[PDB]
Amino acid sequence: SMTQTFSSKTEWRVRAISAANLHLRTNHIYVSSYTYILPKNVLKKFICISDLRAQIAGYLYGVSPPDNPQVKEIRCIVMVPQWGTHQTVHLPGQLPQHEYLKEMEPLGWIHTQPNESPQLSPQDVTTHAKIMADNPSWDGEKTIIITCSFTPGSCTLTAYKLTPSGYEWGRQNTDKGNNPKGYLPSHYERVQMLLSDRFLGFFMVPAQSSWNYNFMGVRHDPNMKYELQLANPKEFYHEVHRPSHFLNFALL
Amino acid sequence: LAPRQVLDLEDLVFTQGSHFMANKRCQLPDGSFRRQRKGYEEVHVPALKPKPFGEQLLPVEKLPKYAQAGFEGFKTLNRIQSKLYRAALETDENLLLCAPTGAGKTNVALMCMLREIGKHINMDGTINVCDFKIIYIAPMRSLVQEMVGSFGKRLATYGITVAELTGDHQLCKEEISATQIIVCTPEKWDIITRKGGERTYTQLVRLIILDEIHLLHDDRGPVLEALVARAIRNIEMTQEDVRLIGLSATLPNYEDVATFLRVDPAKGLFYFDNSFRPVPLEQTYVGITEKKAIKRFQIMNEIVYEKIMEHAGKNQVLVFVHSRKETGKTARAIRDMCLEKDTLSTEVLRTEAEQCKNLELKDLLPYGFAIHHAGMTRVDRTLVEDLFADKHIQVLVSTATLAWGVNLPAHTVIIKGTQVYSPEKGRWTELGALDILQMLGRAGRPQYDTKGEGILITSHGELQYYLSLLNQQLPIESQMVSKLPDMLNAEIVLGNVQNAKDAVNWLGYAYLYIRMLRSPTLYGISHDDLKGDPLLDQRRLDLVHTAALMLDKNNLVKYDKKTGNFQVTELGRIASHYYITNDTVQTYNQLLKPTLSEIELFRVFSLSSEFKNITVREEEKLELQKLLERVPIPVKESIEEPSAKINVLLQAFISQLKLEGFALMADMVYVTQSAGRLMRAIFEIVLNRGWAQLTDKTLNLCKMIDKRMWQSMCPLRQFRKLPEEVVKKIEKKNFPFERLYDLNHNEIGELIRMPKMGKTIHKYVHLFPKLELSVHLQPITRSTLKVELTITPDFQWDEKVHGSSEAFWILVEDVDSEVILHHEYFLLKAKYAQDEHLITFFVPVFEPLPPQYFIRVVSDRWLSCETQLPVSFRHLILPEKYPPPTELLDLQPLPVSALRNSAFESLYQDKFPFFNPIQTQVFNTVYNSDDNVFVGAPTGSGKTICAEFAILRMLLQSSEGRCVYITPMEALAEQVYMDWYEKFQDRLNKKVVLLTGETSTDLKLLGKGNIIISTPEKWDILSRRWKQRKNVQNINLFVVDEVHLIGGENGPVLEVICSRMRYISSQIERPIRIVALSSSLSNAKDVAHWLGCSATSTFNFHPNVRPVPLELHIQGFNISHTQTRLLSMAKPVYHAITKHSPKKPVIVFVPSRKQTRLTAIDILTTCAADIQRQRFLHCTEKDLIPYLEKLSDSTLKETLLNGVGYLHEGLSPMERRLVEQLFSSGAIQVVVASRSLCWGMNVAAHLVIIMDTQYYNGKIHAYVDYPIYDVLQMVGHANRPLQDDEGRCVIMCQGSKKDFFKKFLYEPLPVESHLDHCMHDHFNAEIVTKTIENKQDAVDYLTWTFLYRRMTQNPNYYNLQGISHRHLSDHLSELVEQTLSDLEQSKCISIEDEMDVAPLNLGMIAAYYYINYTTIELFSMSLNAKTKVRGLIEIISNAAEYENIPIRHHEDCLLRQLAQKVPHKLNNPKFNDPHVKTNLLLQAHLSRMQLSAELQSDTEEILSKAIRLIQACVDVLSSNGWLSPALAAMELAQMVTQAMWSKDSYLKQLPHFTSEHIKRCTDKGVESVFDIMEMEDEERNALLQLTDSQIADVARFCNRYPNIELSYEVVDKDSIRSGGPVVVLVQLEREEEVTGPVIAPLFPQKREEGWWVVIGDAKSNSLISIKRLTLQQKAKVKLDFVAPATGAHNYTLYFMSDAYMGCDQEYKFSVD
Repeated sequence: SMTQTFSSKTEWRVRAISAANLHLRTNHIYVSSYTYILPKNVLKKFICISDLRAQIAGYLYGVSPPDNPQVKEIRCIVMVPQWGTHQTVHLPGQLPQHEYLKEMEPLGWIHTQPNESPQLSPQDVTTHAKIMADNPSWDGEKTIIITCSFTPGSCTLTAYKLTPSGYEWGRQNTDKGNNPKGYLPSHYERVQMLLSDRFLGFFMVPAQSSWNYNFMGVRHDPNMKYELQLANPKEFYHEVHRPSHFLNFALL
Repeated sequence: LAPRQVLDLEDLVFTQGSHFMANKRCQLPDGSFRRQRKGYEEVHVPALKPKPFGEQLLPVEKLPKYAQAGFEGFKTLNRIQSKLYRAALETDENLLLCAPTGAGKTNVALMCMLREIGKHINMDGTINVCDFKIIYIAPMRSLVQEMVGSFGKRLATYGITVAELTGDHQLCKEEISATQIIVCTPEKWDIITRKGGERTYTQLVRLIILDEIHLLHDDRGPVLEALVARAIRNIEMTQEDVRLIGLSATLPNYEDVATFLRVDPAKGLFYFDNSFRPVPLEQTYVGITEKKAIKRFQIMNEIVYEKIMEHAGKNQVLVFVHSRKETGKTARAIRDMCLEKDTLSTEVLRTEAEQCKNLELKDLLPYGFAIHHAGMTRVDRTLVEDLFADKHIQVLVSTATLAWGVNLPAHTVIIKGTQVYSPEKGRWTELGALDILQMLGRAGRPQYDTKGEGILITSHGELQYYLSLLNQQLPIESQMVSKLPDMLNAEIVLGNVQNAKDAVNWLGYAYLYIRMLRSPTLYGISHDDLKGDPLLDQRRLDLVHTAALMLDKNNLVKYDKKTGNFQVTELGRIASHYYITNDTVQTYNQLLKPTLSEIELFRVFSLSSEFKNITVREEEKLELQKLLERVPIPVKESIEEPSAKINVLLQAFISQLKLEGFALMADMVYVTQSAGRLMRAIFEIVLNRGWAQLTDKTLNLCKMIDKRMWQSMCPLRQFRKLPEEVVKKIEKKNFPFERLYDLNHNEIGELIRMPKMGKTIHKYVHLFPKLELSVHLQPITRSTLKVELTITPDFQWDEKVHGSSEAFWILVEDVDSEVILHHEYFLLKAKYAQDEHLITFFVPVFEPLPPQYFIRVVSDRWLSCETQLPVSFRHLILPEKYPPPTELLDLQPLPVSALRNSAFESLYQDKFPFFNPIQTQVFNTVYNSDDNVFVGAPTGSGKTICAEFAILRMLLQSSEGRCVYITPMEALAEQVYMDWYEKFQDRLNKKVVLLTGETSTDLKLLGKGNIIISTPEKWDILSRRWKQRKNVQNINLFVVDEVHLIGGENGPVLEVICSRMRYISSQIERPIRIVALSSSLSNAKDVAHWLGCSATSTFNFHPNVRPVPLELHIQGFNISHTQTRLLSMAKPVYHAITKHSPKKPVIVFVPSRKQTRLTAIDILTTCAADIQRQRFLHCTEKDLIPYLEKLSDSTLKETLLNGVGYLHEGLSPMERRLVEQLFSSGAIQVVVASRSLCWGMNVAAHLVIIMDTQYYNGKIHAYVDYPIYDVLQMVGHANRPLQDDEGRCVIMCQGSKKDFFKKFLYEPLPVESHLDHCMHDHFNAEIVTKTIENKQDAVDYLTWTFLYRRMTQNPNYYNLQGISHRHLSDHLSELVEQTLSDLEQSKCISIEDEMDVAPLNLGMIAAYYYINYTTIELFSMSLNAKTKVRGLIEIISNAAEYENIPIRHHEDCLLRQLAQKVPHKLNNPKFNDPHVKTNLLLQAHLSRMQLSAELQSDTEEILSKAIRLIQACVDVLSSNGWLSPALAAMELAQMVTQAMWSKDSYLKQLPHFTSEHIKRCTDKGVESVFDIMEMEDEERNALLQLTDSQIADVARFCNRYPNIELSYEVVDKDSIRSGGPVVVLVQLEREEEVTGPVIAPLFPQKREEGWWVVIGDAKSNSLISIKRLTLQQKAKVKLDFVAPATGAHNYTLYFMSDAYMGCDQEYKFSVD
């Protein structure tokens, strides 16, 4: 007398409906009370192009104001081929390279995460330290980790520095879990971060494709090489980021 | 007035549409009888009989004979056509012809067509394609195509073209210029005339045929009412008639239809009952009573079989089913049970039965069956149509397309059901009336049947209806009350209805209105308040009120119930133009927002009111959830929402899924037919709102809908001509499509791994549209950036894929790619598919300076076809902020007594007692010093008085000094000349002269003139020759006025001459004083520095100091369609007048000649609506009639009588004077002037309104922004220093132009040079004059210019990146090197040793006659030893000087038949090149033809350059030694002067000498001016029947006619020196003292006789000596050449004028 039938409820459909309301969080951005000044225009765009469950990341580039070398103005965010989960974001080993960024210095990276947390993530220390160990252009005293956590109806930002001991731990860490061994809160400090309207930042995106590989993670490996171009990134669920969903009606 | 009730329109609606039955009983013909059967009832109606033939048929031989080709191969008009031919062909009367279907109405329509075709027959060629258009309105699309070929075949002998109207926008306007009869559907013609602002082609409509006009009763009926009311009302407001022809079925209310068509019922109404059917019809109706689901279904098949059995073998039976699916099925079900036994010939069927194969078909033929529907191949039912026509098919089961689109008759017709599924209603409904009549109308073949048999099977409840429809008893009602809001909005958007009064008047033209009068009970009205409102005035006002309120609630219109006024909106216009119901447009208005996902866009589309009847049926949630489950755009709403269903069908249609539900595929078709224009509405809304992200999404959705694919599909799929399947090949190789351009042919065959088609993919890879972009950033200020975008195509054109054009959108987006800072529509035509295109625009910039903008150019039609150029500003050099102005010091105003010269004071003290502050500050420096002075102040500052000061100073120093005054515009010059003629000539006894074209004249004006007024070009031609002319270097004062125009289009000439006067002053070392006046310049110091003005002598005043304070207001207007935008400015113009100057004079500038008349009338209608009628007339209607006795403009006098004037280039010279007079006197309060007149208006106003700031360019077919200089000049008219404490100005612009106007009106103006783009003709002049002798001279020369100074102050603007000293000698050198090589390549200069430049002969001719160096180059190629008077015109027309002769599609036609009348028919005519228009205008001039007044003003500019070009040729032919063509061009100069051909008679030069006069004198023995000059005195007054005043005119010409007897002698003739000198002396002596110039009344400028003296060998075609000669009294001229060897040669002399014909002397002489 039963005869009930399952009909799939693919969850990227539900999450894609949420991403279209992300723009409302850009009216409720909060910053936690060297110095780093984030321009609002690229931050708002970075929020909208993102996802509520899958983390996304972007590299930070900037330059100190003329006579004021103790503050770092963030002038550019670079989106590189990536995929993410709710705990990390898998970047390629190759750091951005472009003529435009040569006049600037690298200031670290900014990523989103689902829930706020009073502590910089352990796999976040591991990420930052492992980048520093492969790229001496990341100073440690000048590169930060700006977290963008999806608090209810909002967006709160926090900027962390790595410590010397946090660096030496993160390089050697292999446990990718959320409570690995030798993890200690003395691996990071907070740093001053300000959101400003006085200048605009700009984006650089990949040249031969886009940045979002979360719907095609197999064609993404840590050794992948990419060029860049002066242009703005596409939203998370844009067509070009999931062509299978469109082309797989040639079977239906 | 006053609407008193808000109706519920939906209650008034006839719900059943054309199935509404107004008649409650239906009477049948006498033989009718009813049966009764098991489950169905049967009504039989017997065939009628013709009625006893009471006039005779018309032999085609008696039709008018211009009309007999339309009836080629025809005998005799049938009965109907014979009753109609006199009304159709011999009168213009509107007609309404009601006849049974196929009674012959279509030939009656040709007869009307043929009468209009006749209106443009001369014997000429034969028909004038250009004067008219004919509109045939047919209900069905299938009907249109048949009629296009049927009418085209019958009229192709008339050379006219009949064409269908494709659904396109801008490609379907091309086909209207070419066709005379346009066949279209009601809705297609409605869409086109809803825009009309194109400068329409619909003004040529002379005839409108409305076929099947009983469509009025259909849901589509209101389209017909909208069309007629618009036409008839347009007849009122233009007074050119349009003939209307209605053809309808024979149904009740036809007389009301005739009232609605304005048909005189006693002249144009013709009703032929169904007894005039071609073949009598035996009718059978079968009304099934079974309400059981599918026992009714097989009862139907039972009735079908029995009826089809009655006709087995005897007659073919066309069975009508109502879906392309039911054709095959019903046709086979019949054949299925006919297996019991059959009744037949057969292998002509079996032969083609699988010669041709096609599923089912002799599964559906055995017993001659067939189907016919729109899904089958063209030929797979072409002569399947015609297996039937050969009587070979026995049963044909078809749909209604065959009835409408193919003339296929059959003895028996069976309409199976009457039920059809209607997606618009989301429901099964009955067929439309047109379909039923059309199908049954196909019963009974023309010849072979004595009766057709029509069988209709339907539900028994519908019998009375179908009985009524087929027996003249279903009345034709109006369905428009529903569509009234939409229709009314269309008339508001057009400006046809501006208030509810207009709308009530408009409504009275509707068919609805007629029906409401005749039958008020049917239409909710009411016998007992009708008679209390007999015109239904209150009723109409109430309906219009209800509609207005609905339109106001949905934000389409702004309606206030007090005024009853309507106000168009952009949303309103979009709803009308995209044919979208207004409820939909409000939904878009509220849901559309820039933050929109593609998820939410798809949802917004699915909520359009066009889909308000769609539902999710239970038997539909099958696929609807299967598809929704995984569809690429998620759908938030549940399956139970019909919005989700529409969403799924749209995406399924794009993915090309094919569904299984029968209604769902039908619903999918309706959804996506609408999507195209609905989605384009959204695109236009969001694009014009600036929403960069949404604009990109919507335009994508348009293209996806159009091409049925997603972006993620390889864009090669779009190559329609593509049967490859080899991109799913490519698509599974996921790699960037942009990468295939890099690579060759074979590697593609390797990436996709199909070797054989590597080349074909490569071919289509580069057929795909691809543009490359480069950008030149040009900073204007620190806040406004000018951008030059160069588009370079990078693909191959191919009309098989691209057609004639490819459309692109250029999009300038900001940093975050979310605001469109600028956008424009770019069209790449196939003629220029291989050229770079230059685009310029302005964008705003701020000084923290954004990292970059972006420039996108995306295909309008091609998916995945876009190029984005990042425009970064990291290296943008901004200019420096402008310095503060010169402070205006609070000096007490200087009195005119400070001139200390009573004579000088006689020029001012009558008018004003004190000079203004600006004049008071500069006075001392100007009057009491010789310093070079710059005065920069707002226009209207009395800047010209300051120059008068310097002239007065000169007159004291020199008493005979020369002053050259330059102003940039010829209208300003002529106004300066009168005011300065009064002052310095009349009241000071100096000489004031105003230069013309003629250098010979102007040279003497420079000697005698104490002050010379000149435009730039006229001084350039003369100042070039300054080393030869003392008069040019002996100039005390040089005044350049309005100098800020160096930055405008004509700046470079003005910049060259000023620098020349600066350079001359250096060479002569006796300085020339320079005074420069200017509008407020931000970079004033650069101008002053360039002209040598000490900083204390540069007065840089900014706008704030204008002596009469200016109140500038800038109103922004949101509508982007300029015609609608103008409409939304109409009333705000009148409101500005009452707000800012309800009493004091107002000038309104409007963009075009046509607009002056319209706005003047508009202002008056609004004035009379204020019931302040004539509030602008301050004199009585009495004082005006002495003025109003010149009505050469009939409408200006109605305007003047109500207080308004208008001014444009078309009014007579003194017409403009009288409007100006009445204006400046105060009698006329308002004058509406065109934009072109803004430079020569002799009046001023308290308030200036600028109505829009763009004008249409006829040449480039695009709207151009007003130059900023013109706007400054218009605003300066709001300045009355004697009468007003203030000047006010309102600028109404497109909102996108507002910020620009505030920036460049309030702040002083920055001006740059554009001489770097104008180098050749001036470098050529300085190499001729030896100022430039080597490439270093060219560099030194550039540094005198204004271009130099600005290079260091704004390098990026001139394409510099550093102001280093070597950077710009590098730059200056490059400019020198490329200008000299071009000049050297074109053979005007020679370059020696990579360094030395010197003039060649061409260069001398070009510089001498002020002729562009490329004009003289084509002269040098084309001119040759043989070409004569004909080819000369051909090569002069091609001059660059005539490149910018305007071309309008209006006279794209008068010249088509002008080439018919010119003596010299022309090489390969193309007809929209200016060079052939100039060719024909020149030929039309020598033949004394009078053209348009527009073609007249066109010609007067052509002739203004002709003499220079003609003389350039004579100078070229002679130095090459060619005798015949040189003399030929010398007589062309006299030809173009007196307007003649050389074959004409010499006496055609005399005044009043006309056609017959010359024959009267050739008859007597006189053929010369000298033969007249003395025949016995009164023996001529009796020979010319002419007025004594006319005789006096003939005498003056004879006395100015040259009377020189030439003396020739040769020096020392005894000397044959075998190759030495041979001087020969010629002396010229006239008898008179030529008091006056050449008398040539048909030449625009005054000339003076120019003479050539030629030595040539007549036999050799060999010119030897040549010299020009101006002559009066004394003249001795010497000619010399080198002798030949032999002692036996004779030459012939030639005395040749360039003005008069018949004075050419000729002596022969052998000088050994």
